[PDB]
Amino acid sequence: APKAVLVGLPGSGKSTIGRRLAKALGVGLLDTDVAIEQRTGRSIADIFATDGEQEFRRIEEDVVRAALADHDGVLSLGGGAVTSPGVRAALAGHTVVYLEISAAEGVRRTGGNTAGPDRAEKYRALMAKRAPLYRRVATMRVDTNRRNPGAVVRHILSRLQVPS
Ligand SMILES: O=C(O)C1=C[C@@H](O)[C@@H](O)[C@H](O)C1
Repeated sequence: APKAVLVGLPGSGKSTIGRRLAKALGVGLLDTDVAIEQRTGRSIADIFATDGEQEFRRIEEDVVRAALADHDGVLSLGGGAVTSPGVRAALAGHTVVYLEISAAEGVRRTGGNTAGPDRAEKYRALMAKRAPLYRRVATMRVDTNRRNPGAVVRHILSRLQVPS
């Protein structure tokens, strides 16, 4: 089981914090988005655009599930994997670290540069949709709104200790 499963919206710094946290812990980093491509020989765009979301999510959940069983390090979850009820089910009992930001801060950082003229509106809609799901599955919630990456990581490590 992973030491930490990281979840967050675009703009939360999830990739960056995952790399940093895995380096602080001395553990493997598995990015589920990368694993799908490594396993399918197809890009995310190509799967998502060709097969459609439902099939992408089916593929994702299978990869998420395997990693949850196999990976002992940090697992960085693709941003929409939480939208699948089976992912939310499989997550239960894991350490799930939610890299939490406000929608205003998301928009400030991105936004929604992560669609055409409406992309900001869709990004506002994306986070209204995903953020309650991240809240639901979290076991640790970390306000990354104003912390730097090293501070977020220091905060996480102090709440993931192991006896003695
Ligand atoms: O928010 C999303 O739905 C996605 C985010 C990325 O992690 C990829 O899994 C893909 O672009 C889908």
